Amino acid sequence: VRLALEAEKVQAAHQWREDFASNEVVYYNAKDDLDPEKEPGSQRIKPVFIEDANFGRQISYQHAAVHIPTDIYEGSTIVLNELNWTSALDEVFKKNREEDPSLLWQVFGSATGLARYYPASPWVDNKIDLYDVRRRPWYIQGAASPKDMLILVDVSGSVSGLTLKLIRTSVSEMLETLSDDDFVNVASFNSNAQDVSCFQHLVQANVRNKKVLKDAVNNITAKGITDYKKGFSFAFEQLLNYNVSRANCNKIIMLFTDGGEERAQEIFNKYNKDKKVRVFTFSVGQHNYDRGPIQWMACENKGYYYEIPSIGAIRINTQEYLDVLGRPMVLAGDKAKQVQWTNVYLDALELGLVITGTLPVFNITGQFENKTNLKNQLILGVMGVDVSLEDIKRLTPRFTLCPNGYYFAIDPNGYVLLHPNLQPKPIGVGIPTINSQEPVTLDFLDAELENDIKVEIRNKMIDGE
Amino acid sequence: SIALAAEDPVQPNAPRNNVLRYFDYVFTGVFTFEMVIKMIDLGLVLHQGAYFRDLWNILDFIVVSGALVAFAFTGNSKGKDINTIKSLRVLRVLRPLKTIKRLPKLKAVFDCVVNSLKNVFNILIVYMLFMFIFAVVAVQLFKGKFFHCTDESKEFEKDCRGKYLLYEKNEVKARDREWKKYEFHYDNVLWALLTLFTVSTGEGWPQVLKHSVDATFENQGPSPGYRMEMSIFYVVYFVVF
Amino acid sequence: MILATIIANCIVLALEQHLPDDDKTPMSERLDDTEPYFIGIFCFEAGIKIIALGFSYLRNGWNVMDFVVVLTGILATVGTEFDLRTLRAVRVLRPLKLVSGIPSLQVVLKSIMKAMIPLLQIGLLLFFAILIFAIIGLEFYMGKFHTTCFEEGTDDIQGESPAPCGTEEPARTCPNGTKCQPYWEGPNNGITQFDNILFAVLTVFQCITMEGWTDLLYNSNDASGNTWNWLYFIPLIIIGSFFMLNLVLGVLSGEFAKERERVENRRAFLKLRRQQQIERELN
Amino acid sequence: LRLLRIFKVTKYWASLRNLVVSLLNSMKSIISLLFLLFLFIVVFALLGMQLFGGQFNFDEGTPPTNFDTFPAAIMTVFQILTGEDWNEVMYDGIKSQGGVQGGMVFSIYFIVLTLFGNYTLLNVFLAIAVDNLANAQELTKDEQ
Amino acid sequence: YTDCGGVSG
Amino acid sequence: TDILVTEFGNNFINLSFLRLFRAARLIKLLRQGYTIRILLWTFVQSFKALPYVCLLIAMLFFIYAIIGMQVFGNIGIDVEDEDSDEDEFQITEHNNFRTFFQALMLLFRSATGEAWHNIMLSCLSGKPCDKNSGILTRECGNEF
Ligand SMILES: CCCCCCCCCCCCCCCCCC(=O)OC[C@H](COP(=O)(O)OCCN)OC(=O)CCCCCCCCCCCCCCCCC
Ligand SMILES: *[C@@H]1O[C@H](CO)[C@@H](O[C@@H]2O[C@H](CO)[C@@H](O[C@@H]3O[C@H](CO)[C@@H](O)[C@H](O)[C@H]3NC(C)=O)[C@H](O)[C@H]2NC(C)=O)[C@H](O)[C@H]1NC(C)=O
Ligand SMILES: CCCCCCCCCC(=O)OC[C@H](COP(=O)([O-])OC[C@H](N)C(=O)O)OC(=O)CCCCCCCCC
Ligand SMILES: CC(C)CCC[C@@H](C)[C@H]1CC[C@H]2[C@@H]3CC=C4C[C@@H](OC(=O)CCC(=O)O)CC[C@]4(C)[C@H]3CC[C@]12C
Ligand SMILES: CC(C)CCC[C@@H](C)[C@H]1CC[C@H]2[C@@H]3CC=C4C[C@@H](OC(=O)CCC(=O)O)CC[C@]4(C)[C@H]3CC[C@]12C
Ligand SMILES: *[C@@H]1O[C@H](CO)[C@@H](O[C@@H]2O[C@H](CO)[C@@H](O)[C@H](O)[C@H]2NC(C)=O)[C@H](O)[C@H]1NC(C)=O
Ligand SMILES: CC(C)CCC[C@@H](C)[C@H]1CC[C@H]2[C@@H]3CC=C4C[C@@H](O)CC[C@]4(C)[C@H]3CC[C@]12C
Ligand SMILES: CC(C)CCC[C@@H](C)[C@H]1CC[C@H]2[C@@H]3CC=C4C[C@@H](O)CC[C@]4(C)[C@H]3CC[C@]12C
Ligand SMILES: CC(C)CCC[C@@H](C)[C@H]1CC[C@H]2[C@@H]3CC=C4C[C@@H](O)CC[C@]4(C)[C@H]3CC[C@]12C
Ligand SMILES: CC(C)CCC[C@@H](C)[C@H]1CC[C@H]2[C@@H]3CC=C4C[C@@H](O)CC[C@]4(C)[C@H]3CC[C@]12C
Ligand SMILES: *[C@@H]1O[C@H](CO)[C@@H](O)[C@H](O)[C@H]1NC(C)=O
Ligand SMILES: [Ca+2]
Ligand SMILES: [Ca+2]
Repeated sequence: VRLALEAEKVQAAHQWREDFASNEVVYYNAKDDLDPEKEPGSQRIKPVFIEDANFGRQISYQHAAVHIPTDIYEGSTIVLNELNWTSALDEVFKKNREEDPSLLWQVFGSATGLARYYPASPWVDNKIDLYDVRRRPWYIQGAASPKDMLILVDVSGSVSGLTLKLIRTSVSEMLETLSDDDFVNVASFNSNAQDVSCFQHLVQANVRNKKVLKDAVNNITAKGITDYKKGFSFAFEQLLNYNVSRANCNKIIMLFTDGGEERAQEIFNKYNKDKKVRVFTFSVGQHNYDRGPIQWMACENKGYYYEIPSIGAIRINTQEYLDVLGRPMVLAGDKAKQVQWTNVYLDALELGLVITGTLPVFNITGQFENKTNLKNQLILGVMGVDVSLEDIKRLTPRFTLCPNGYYFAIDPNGYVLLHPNLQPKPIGVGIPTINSQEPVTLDFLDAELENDIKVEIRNKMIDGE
Repeated sequence: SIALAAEDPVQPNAPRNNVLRYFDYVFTGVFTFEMVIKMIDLGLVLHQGAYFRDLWNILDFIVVSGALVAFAFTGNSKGKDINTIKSLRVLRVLRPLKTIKRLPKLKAVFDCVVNSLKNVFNILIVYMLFMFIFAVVAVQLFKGKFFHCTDESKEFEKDCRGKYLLYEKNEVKARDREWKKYEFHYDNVLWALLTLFTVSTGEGWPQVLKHSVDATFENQGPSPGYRMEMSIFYVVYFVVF
Repeated sequence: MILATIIANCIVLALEQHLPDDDKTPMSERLDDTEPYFIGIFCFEAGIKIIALGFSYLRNGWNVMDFVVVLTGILATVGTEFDLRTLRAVRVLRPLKLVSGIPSLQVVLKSIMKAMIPLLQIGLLLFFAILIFAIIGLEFYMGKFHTTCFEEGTDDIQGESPAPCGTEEPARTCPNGTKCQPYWEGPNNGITQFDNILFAVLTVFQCITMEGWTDLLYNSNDASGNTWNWLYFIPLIIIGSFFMLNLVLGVLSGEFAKERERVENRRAFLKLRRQQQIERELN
Repeated sequence: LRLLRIFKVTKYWASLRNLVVSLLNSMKSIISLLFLLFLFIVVFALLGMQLFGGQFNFDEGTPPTNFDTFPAAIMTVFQILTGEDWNEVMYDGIKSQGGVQGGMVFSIYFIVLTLFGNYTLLNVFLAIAVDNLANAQELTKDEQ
Repeated sequence: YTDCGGVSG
Repeated sequence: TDILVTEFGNNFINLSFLRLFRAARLIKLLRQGYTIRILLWTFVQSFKALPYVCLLIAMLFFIYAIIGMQVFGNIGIDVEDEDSDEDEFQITEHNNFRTFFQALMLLFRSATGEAWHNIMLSCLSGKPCDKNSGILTRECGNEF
């Protein structure tokens, strides 16, 4: 809470400089060689790391470290400005660490890609870094609300070749940005729509349903003549099925195609006339088709338009839609600022099993005076603090109990926060094929022998009794 | 001539070059004697049939004087200037040409080649004028538009800094972004003339066509299929020249 | 009107876009239904000409071309049995009906072809040279390009740019962690090789066109050393590309010289010279 | 182009003027030749569209020298006629219908195209050059 | 919802 | 002789040039092509008549090969880049200037007109030198 308040105020007080002298922003960059013996506006810090058995790594309490992924340049005017204004977060980092000496990490994900964590430690050691703070599960949890996503893949003849491979990879990467609270189904349509996999209505994005969808997408072949009015009339109908369980909010449609001629006004006027379903249109591949109807489709219905001409753009274009989804919660005001705890997952910096509390940081530039609200509808980032499962285990002593006795905790989804059977290993998703990022989610019924009484007990604990 | 073909370019201190140096001394001495005797007979004071009236004599003088000057410079301290002795060594290649005058039939072929040059001179002037016009037009159309980036996703120069991920088959490699110019461009009249000569010879002109049809604007990265109408320029060039 | 119909049909053919698999643009579906009108107009023209001329229709080659185009089109259109698209390929010849319409283009083609006839004897020489060099290459370079630097532990290509290798000093030795194992696909995905007499002929022709022949020289140098491959490749170029060009130039120059002194050309030149004298005197 | 008037003060004006006059006299016979060449290019482009067409959508991307659209077909046929990198286009065309296994019969298209194009271009342009230059020379000699 | 993207590209 | 060498076995392989004598039976077929034989014989006789015209070209090749040897002879070929940039690194172990025969081969390849511009770009200034040259800086290659 206090970190978010300070970050909001510091952003409110910032001035958008453009001319940066060679030494105006000072930071560590958390990825530089400690012994270079040697930039456009930045001056590096040579810090001192001694040791800390609480982390196992070598850390510095004097300042925070900044991680900037490989793709994003660190000399851009959009990155230098944040590297300047986020420098005020170090004082609050130190204050929190001195008030509670048991704090492990205090990360501030940013909408541009950089992450600032207080204990200055070098990043994880072809060793190329594909880490992006805007795709981690805690950031995704804290940047939007549970979704009802229905990916609509174009499988006509024209998407054959490179376009099909790019579409498959993009769909897989989009599926990777989904939590257990999110429900997703993947459909396809050349001339008549059909479900890509055995699922027919909607499935929650577990680690297994996602693999099923990914395999079914990778089995897709392209043949036929595009018919938008039969694919959208199918997507909107599977978004109306209420016999099954769903997140029941943020009903969004993903259209993966190349380009066309039909805008299908009748289908939208028939199904979505009050505009309760968002539409995101993707123009995948390198071609010269008419990218006109899909932009209008993403404009008339709430949504945004993306272009994926290569493998590099896949990650950013698939991750960007959270920025669009985040507008209602920031417009809600100081009511969406609720701390949410993620599922148990292996820490990126190798602390083992942890859970992160997430608080969104809103844009309050010109809040006092009602002048500017156009760009205030996008989040600045997500704050995050990590608590290790070792702390929760220490809060529950077991040596007064018999060895057969133990403690366990259940979240609403039914996964175990604490359990003796739970181990720091990724969940097995299937038989290993011949020739850490995923959350560790183990159900209560999958950690012990399933019994009739243990299901009723699980339901009662989920209800909160 | 045979000795010039046996030197080792790679290793200056090779055992064969040391031996060939003395052959060079002997040949230079023989040529000095031949030149000095020809000077004695022909003379220097405006005899109107003297040495320096016929071009071949000037060529022989250049060869021998270059040899002697090269021997002179290495007289003391060779490390001061090595390019100087290198160029004078390169000057030795004119020895094969010293047989055109000495073989009457070879001179009768060289004169035929010269007449062939003389007959087509005016058409050559017209050809150069037309190619100059085409080069100027190409400069106007494609001036500064032949800039690209190592990362294709970045259009401008300011964006092409840092590192980008090169997604190769089965391996992902991190490389640097560079704002490079194309190998054959149209920046001034000389570059345009060179590029048009390369196109006329037929080598690599499809790449030039692709670069021309992908040219968007000055100081901006290419966009595929932007201006496909530029193919008419290269069609007309091929039809004409 | 027949010429206008031919031009319109050419435009329609030039306004068609092809998409992979079975995809079709909306405009293509509209364009496809205009074929009945064109084939009906052509059928009407053929019918009226044959009934009025009382077939000498097939005597003229242009009328034969129009007639065969008409029959191919009407057979392709009527009856979708076996889904014949090979009879859709005949439509490319319809642009050539413009020459049939315009006699001047017929005269110009006659002028081109008459001069082009002497080159058949040069083509026979080219074919014989290609055959001899293909036989020699097949006898010497048989199956030598199916051995690359395979991985040590597994039968996988070491890199993404395979090249021929050998198992001795004269050839190209593989790196320390690789070995030469048989049956690599070959250069240019196996299209360029000396395996049959057909691959040999195609390869020799490609070398004759002075395209990619240094790639073959380098591949053969890697496969079996560089000592003797030049004696096969450089004389191939010299005999089949420069000598043949010289023969073609000589024959064409002789044909043009003989053509100039014909009676019609002489009369035209005399007319031009007299007109130029008149213009000088007028000036 | 007005700098070509400087040739008047030299003795080379007669031959150049006669060449220009001969070129302008047989200007219909040059337009007809160019039109027939264009017609043959169009026919071969249409044939290439029918045979290969949209089948050049390989997994690594559609090559720039494709037969998808009519302008692209014309460009590709022109490049084959000039003889530059025609073997690469032949390789792509063979690869489109299978490969070396069951697509080697499509090399006839490229063989015929290049073989006819080289010698037809040579004939069509050398005939023009020789005829006009000979006429210019004869006019110059006769006027002198 | 005026930032739809097409206009800004 | 080829058959006896084959049936002998082992020994020395005696290469395969004897099989060129096997393949050379096609030349006997020229005794029936009266027009073809006359054409070939006339052009060969004309080529033999002019020995010095074919010597001027040899002299040109010799001079340019020597100039290339003395100017671009020490360019290093051992370096291969991560991508190898085939377009610009055209000076390799097959297309170098290191000896007279390799220089002549490069000149002939350029005369045939096959990526000569890439070789010209590769021979420019600023390229790494060879290890045995004696120069420890990237100062090999000229703007010439
Ligand atoms: C219309 C008119 C048509 C006229 C047609 C005229 C055609 C002439 C074309 C040239 C003919 C010779 C072609 C030579 C190709 C050699 C290819 C080769 O691989 O040679 C190397 C090879 C040794 O490699 P290895 O792997 O051990 O054995 C391979 C056998 N499968 O094999 C060897 O050991 C070498 C085999 C001998 C090759 C050359 C024999 C000499 C032929 C000409 C001699 C000229 C005088 C000498 C000049 C050069 C002196 C170095
Ligand atoms: C974004 O970058 C700016 C450049 O570093 C920072 O703005 C500068 O902060 C300096 C703090 O040291 C100021 O220096 C002092 O300011 C006082 C006024 O209070 C003046 O007496 C002096 O200029 C100076 N003296 C002291 C006490 O050191 C700079 O005036 C100020 N201005 C500039 C150069 O832009 C911001 O700090 C930074 N933003 C954030 C949020 O950190
Ligand atoms: C100043 C006057 C210059 C006149 C030059 C000769 C002009 C007449 C020759 C001619 O028109 O024939 C053209 C013929 C077509 O061959 P091509 O189209 O297959 O060329 C392929 C191309 N070069 C490549 O490899 O990429 O073959 C050629 O391309 C000609 C071969 C090169 C020129 C002649 C040999 C010189 C090199 C030994
Ligand atoms: C075609 C006409 C102009 C005559 C041919 C001239 C060249 C092609 C010949 C003539 C003498 C030859 C040279 C004679 C001897 C040698 C030494 C020979 O031995 C070596 O390997 C180098 C010596 C060493 O290792 O010390 C290598 C080839 C070479 C340079 C020869 C290369 C080719 C040369 C220059
Ligand atoms: C022997 C000579 C007389 C024949 C040469 C053929 C020309 C008449 C052809 C060959 C290439 C053609 C061009 C290829 C490409 C284009 C772009 C295209 O125009 C567009 O803007 C299309 C947009 C796109 O394709 O993306 C169609 C016209 C044009 C100039 C074409 C016009 C006709 C051209 C010049
Ligand atoms: C399940 O959903 C389907 C459509 O998603 C609906 O089907 C109805 O089923 C009931 C009885 O099974 C029948 O009245 C009709 O077949 C359907 N109702 C309609 C369309 O009038 C229905 O919402 C759900 N089915 C059930 C079991 O109630
Ligand atoms: C100059 C005249 C004779 C022309 C003939 C040159 C040839 C045939 C002769 C002249 C000088 C000779 C070289 C002289 C010295 C050496 C060093 C020795 O360790 C290897 C042979 C080698 C490299 C000789 C090779 C052959 C050679 C190059
Ligand atoms: C014969 C002499 C006069 C040569 C002059 C004619 C040349 C320079 C002219 C004739 C036709 C011209 C082209 C005609 C149309 C276009 C399309 C335009 O959007 C860009 C320029 C471009 C591509 C022109 C470039 C210059 C051009 C090729
Ligand atoms: C000043 C210029 C002409 C230098 C000479 C360059 C030579 C190598 C160039 C220029 C003229 C060119 C040829 C002229 C004629 C033809 C025939 C035609 O079918 C294709 C183009 C083609 C193949 C050209 C390619 C190679 C060529 C001979
Ligand atoms: C007949 C020839 C020699 C006359 C033409 C001269 C021009 C075109 C050429 C020939 C010699 C060349 C020079 C030779 C050597 C060098 C050294 C190099 O590091 C920079 C360029 C420079 C200085 C060249 C510039 C261009 C140059 C002056
Ligand atoms: C390469 O060969 C040399 C031979 O001595 C050896 O030292 C080196 O270890 C080899 N590399 C491998 C992979 O064995
Ligand atoms: Ca489609
Ligand atoms: Ca080529």
